[PDB]
Amino acid sequence: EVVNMKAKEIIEFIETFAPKDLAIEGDNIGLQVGDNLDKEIKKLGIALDPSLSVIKKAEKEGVDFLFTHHPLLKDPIRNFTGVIYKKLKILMENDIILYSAHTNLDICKNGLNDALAELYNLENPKPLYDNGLGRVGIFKGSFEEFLEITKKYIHKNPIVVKSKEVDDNFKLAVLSGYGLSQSSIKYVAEKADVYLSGDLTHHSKILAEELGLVVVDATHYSTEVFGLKKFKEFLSSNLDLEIISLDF
Amino acid sequence: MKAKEIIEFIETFAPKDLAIEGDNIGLQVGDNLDKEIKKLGIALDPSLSVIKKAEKEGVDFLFTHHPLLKDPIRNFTGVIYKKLKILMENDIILYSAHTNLDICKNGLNDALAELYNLENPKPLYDNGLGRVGIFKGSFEEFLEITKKYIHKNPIVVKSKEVDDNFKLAVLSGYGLSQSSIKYVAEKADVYLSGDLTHHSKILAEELGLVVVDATHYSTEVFGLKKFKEFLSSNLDLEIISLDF
Amino acid sequence: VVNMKAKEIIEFIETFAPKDLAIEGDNIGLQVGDNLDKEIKKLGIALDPSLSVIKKAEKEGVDFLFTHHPLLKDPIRNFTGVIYKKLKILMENDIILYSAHTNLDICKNGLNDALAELYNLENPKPLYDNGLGRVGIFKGSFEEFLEITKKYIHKNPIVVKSKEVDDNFKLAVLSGYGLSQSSIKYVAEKADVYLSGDLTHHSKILAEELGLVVVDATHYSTEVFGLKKFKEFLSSNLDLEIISLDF
Amino acid sequence: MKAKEIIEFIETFAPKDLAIEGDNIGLQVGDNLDKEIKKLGIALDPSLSVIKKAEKEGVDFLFTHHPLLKDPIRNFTGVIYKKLKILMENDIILYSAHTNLDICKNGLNDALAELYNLENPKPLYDNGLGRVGIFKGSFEEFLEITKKYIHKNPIVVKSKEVDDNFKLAVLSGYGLSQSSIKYVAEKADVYLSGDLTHHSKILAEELGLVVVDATHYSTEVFGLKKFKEFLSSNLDLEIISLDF
Amino acid sequence: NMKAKEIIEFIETFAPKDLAIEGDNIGLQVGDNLDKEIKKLGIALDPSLSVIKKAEKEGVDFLFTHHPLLKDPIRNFTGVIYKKLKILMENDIILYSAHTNLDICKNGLNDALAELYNLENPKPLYDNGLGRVGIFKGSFEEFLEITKKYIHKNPIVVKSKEVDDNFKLAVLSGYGLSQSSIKYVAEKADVYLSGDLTHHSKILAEELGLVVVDATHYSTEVFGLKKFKEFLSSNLDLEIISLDF
Amino acid sequence: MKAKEIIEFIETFAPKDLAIEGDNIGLQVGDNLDKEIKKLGIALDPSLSVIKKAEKEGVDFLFTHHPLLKDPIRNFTGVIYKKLKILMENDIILYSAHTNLDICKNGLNDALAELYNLENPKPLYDNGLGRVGIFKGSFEEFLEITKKYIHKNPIVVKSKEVDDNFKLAVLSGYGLSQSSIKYVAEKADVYLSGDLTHHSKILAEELGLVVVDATHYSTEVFGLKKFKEFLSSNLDLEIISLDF
Ligand SMILES: [Fe+2]
Ligand SMILES: [Fe+2]
Ligand SMILES: [Fe+2]
Ligand SMILES: [Fe+2]
Ligand SMILES: [Fe+2]
Ligand SMILES: [Fe+2]
Repeated sequence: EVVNMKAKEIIEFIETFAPKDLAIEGDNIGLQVGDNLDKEIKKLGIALDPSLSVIKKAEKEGVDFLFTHHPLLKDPIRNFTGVIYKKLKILMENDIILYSAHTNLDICKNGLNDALAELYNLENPKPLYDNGLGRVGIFKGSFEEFLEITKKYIHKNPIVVKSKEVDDNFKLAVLSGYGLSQSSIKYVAEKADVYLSGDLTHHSKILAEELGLVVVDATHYSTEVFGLKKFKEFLSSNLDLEIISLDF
Repeated sequence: MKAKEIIEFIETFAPKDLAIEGDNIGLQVGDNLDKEIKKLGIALDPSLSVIKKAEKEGVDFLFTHHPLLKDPIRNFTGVIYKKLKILMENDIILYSAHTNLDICKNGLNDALAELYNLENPKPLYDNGLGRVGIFKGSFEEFLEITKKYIHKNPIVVKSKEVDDNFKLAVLSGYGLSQSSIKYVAEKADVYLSGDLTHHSKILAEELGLVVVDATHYSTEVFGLKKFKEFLSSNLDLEIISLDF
Repeated sequence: VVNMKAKEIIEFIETFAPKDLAIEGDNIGLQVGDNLDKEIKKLGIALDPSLSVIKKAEKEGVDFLFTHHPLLKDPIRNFTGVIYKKLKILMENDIILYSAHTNLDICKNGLNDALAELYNLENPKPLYDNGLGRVGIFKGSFEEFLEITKKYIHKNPIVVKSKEVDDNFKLAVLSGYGLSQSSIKYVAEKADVYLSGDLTHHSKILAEELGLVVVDATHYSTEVFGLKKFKEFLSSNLDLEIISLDF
Repeated sequence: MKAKEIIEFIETFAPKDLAIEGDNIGLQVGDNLDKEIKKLGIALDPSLSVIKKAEKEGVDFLFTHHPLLKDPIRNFTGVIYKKLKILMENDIILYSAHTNLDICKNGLNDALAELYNLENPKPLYDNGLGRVGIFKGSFEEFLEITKKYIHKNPIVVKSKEVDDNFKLAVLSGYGLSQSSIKYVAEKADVYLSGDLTHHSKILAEELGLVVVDATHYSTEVFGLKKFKEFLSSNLDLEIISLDF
Repeated sequence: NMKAKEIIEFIETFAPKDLAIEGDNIGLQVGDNLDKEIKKLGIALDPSLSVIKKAEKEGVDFLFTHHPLLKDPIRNFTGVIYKKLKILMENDIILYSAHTNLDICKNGLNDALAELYNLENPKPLYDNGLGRVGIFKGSFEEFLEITKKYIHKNPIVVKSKEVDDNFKLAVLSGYGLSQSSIKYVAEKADVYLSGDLTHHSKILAEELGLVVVDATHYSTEVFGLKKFKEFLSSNLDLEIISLDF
Repeated sequence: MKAKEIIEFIETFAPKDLAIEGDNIGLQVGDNLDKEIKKLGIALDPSLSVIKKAEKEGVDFLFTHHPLLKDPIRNFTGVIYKKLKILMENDIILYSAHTNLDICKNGLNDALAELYNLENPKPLYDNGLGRVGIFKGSFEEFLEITKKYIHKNPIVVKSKEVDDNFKLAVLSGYGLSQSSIKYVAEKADVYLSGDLTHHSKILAEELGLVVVDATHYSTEVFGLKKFKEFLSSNLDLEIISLDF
């Protein structure tokens, strides 16, 4: 039986899986665009980004509730022109609800970071940061086995900054999305031998090389979508509601 | 005519660089400025009911004196959702001239200064806000003009007696903050503006500045009506007012 | 009827309205004064430490001047004009000036409680986290609420009738200036009717959009109501001549 | 020649007041600038491996494009300790020209502009960073030049089709921040720079700005080689490159 | 008799208020009516309590001080500041200050020092106009002797290096010996004459080889303030006394 | 002994979490802490001449009371260059216990308190800085103690007469800021500290607080000598003093 749900029921279910208070300070989570949460929902769409093409695709596929991992806006605005105008207009004239679980989806049990920790079967995993982001533990295997898993399940040509030789049973840190800032490299260099994340840039590569931290950039997109598919299939398994993905 | 032409006409009258630092002037809501405009609506406030009225009257371009938002947001729920939904669904352009319309020649403050026929008028503040000059008449005559053209029942804080030919300061809108009262007490005998509150009243009494609160609304709408008729004289376009 | 030392008056007042109830940054306590052993024959109560109030205190032989509002919110480092004239009257007459501001707003039976008890609010709770204001159910009609306002607070209150109000509605009260834009947004989530003072245009417009009915009974009157209660509380307990200056 | 003479030559080419606000340009590590210099080393980064190589090759004056530290410190441990110790015990001078070398005439951004032979080039930002102008040719010809001279396999974010004689913006190093994307989208059809990340890619696609990431390293090293060759041509001094 | 506002325009002609550095609390400290007639003007370095007590005792009407009454703003009046204001207000004594505008102006406190040492072709030491620097045409010992004879009998000398004749001398009246000041002046001079030396600044001067002479905050200012006092006495028909010097 | 063992011993005496907020305590300069230590040097200040003397005397672990840098830097030239070059090329560890050594039991302030035999001593400030208590004797006896054990000719600001059995506050180093004078005036009759300047002197006189400046150096070196003898008594290690 596939059935219609009210928006508020979907939201309460998502927030049971990924409570809002797990979100780190200042993260723009929750209702992005919407008014009435009693709205009946026929079709739930899941996306990584609330991009313009995702929102156009939501309109085309008759999506009533659009879930995105990333918030619509990180920085507040007071004028509505260009792209943000095009996006809000499509959402508002179609009364499409836009809702986000961001770092709360990263941090929660079986969330985006746990999905990575489980894929690599990390021994005794711990949160990588104090705020609960990322996971770290021992990878029980060779660097090459880790690489093959990375290539088979996450991304084919990952960038490897092979700063040093890596022995079997090494400490592996994972962080879905963008974990490769300079300050993150410095912090993680103390906690792990290998750091798997996304969005490598030049100064961070150089730093990783100086510190002997092996960094694997399997992209921002892929390291999050892996967990986001698990999330989608979790929702499909529990809600009798048509659910589609839009940018994955 | 097209929206960008209405906008260039307004910005010729009241240039954007006249706005004080940080004022959210210009385009509030809109994308295509080549859009043809049949009906222009003028409002003091971009309130929910004003926006509902614009939609109802087939307004294509909504001009307001106050910006839609002072403080930036990153979620769209409740009232702002309702306002944006009406504007966006109908492609109604929302555009504002705020302090640039206060400050410019023949703008809202010049309108008050001209109503009272101020002798040798000067900007009240360095940034160009407000006007001050001599009111060539008695206090009571100043009051009669106020009641006849701006507001029938102004609040008068009669901190001292006012002799004929006094210095009168005007500031359309909200000019009655505590720091304004202190500043204007040095420059004028009588201060005509809006939105008086308790502490500013006490302060004016202490300083001996006579303050006349003819309301925020009326002291702006007077000049805003002049602006509307100016637009009507120059633009071949249906132009209506929505909250005045 | 007898004379008291200033510090005895201060201790009685701070027993009623403890300083630690004051919100962050509030300039409460001693405003102007040195020696607190000074004997006090006449205590004067005022809402504002205005220039005319201070002149009246001098004229009536007030030794201890209590005001609800602090003399200064913003600190200064030059003493001219009005503040010069005021300090000179206080110092030349050695008049002690002391204030209870938000600690008097927040304390039990203080300015906000006075309003809550006046409207007989059912199960009142603090309106804001810092303890400012009160909110609860008004057991009656909107009309009965307005009459109480007109009978006890202010004759012609401004009413922003943003929506219809049914009997037994949620009423929020806040003595003084509670009508800022951010207050309207916050209180709109908590009550049907908001009674406070000092309404200005943008707040009025905002209240209308949110459906919050706003009643402006003025800054002065919504505080003086409780300030009269305070004055009577002092008179019942202190053997001392006590007058009011701006009410 | 003395270190101060090398410094004066570089600063004549790329004056320090051209550096943007807060940029840590000039002398990074050094004391005596009267010291005579036998071997000058040029590097993009003052990395630990670059500094070690400098010692091994007997470099006494080490020039880098990037400053040693952006953020100030007050403790000396770990990597920064190893770097300072090698520089200090060997009295190797470390000197940087950063954004002043990006902005100056024939500096890193001009070199890109000249490579693409931009028609009527202007600075991309007000502060002088980047260049923008017309590429007199097809997008494919533009790609071919990029592949031959800068990076064999650039990432192309093909947000839209690009017509011949399009507007090309170049910015050596990292010019692909989100605010940079939004800004450059109004000035150019194609944005050539380095260090593309996910949110910026998405933004570029939404805006129709075609972005070509030829890497941070390669888009700087191209001009840094021209700078090296200019030094070699004018200074009677051994000059080597260390990380390129 | 002359009015208070006339004394103020006279002082401000000598030392214009726009010369004061950003944020300096110069001008009218305590007072209302400036049409007030003034019989007796008192000059002081500090508006201290005892200076203000002395002002009342001597019938001073206009109290001029180099230092402002308050640097940091207040919003309560108790203890010492209550006592100072009470004396000024019940006696209607006007309190007025010229602070850095008096340090910086032509023939002001820093120029007074520069002239004492006959500095060859002097320039302002800081961009904002504070201090003076130039060549002292003589030996270090001759410089010390002038210091001992005219400013302070026994200055603290931090002798960080030997000093050759015809050296560069920087002077700054009052407190010029902060750590950031030592670093700055070390680039500009061989010898630094000022007041209020403390331990970290002393160490820093030794490291940089900057010779520092602390002839005290008080003396390096009172020297010029006496010249200022005689300047007023020569031009104003008015009884003028000094209170803490 | 290894460097880390010396550090663990010092931190047992003066725990790092006792330091006031932001105080730059701990490792200033050093990399390898398993290093065995040949000679420990103690200094008040990590000055240039102190560090030179350490090199000359073969000190490999240099302890100072004052941190090397309070304000972080990002360029390394002049004096700081000369200092780091010596520490780094000789691999000399530089470590500081600053306010944690001021506050800890038998630390610098306790040493003063015990010297004057303060009756029933308390911390002067909430954060644990300084000590205050009753001096069981005359002002003159206090002065005689000050002259014999701390500094001959201390500067005395004799703001009022001092009766026997007065309250004495002590603070090793710089305790004579204006806000400290105001604070201590409420708590003691006499304030013993260092680094007096003019405005503080005037302020003390206004408040009637008697202030004795026995100098920054000496009021700390007294306790620092006790600390040195404590280390010498407990560690099988050569220990010398460098600036005292
Ligand atoms: Fe992400
Ligand atoms: Fe307005
Ligand atoms: Fe109030
Ligand atoms: Fe770069
Ligand atoms: Fe001074
Ligand atoms: Fe110290």
